Amino acid sequence: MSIWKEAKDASGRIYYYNTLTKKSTWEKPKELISQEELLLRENGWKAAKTADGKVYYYNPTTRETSWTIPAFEKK
Repeated sequence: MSIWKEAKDASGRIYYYNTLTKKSTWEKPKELISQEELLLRENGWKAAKTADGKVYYYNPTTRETSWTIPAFEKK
């Protein structure tokens, strides 16, 4: 549902904070990495990165290119 969130530290450092248990972290937990991957599949999207660490998603069926996971409303 929504157990993790993205916040900025005192120096603007990006860290993922769990509000369900009020815990803090900096590395995306597998459950947070396994969901987006599961939405990708359903529509036919893939995730990859560039030489500059640029994360880009593309659809091998329509040859589409997006710089971020397309919004997937409640199916």
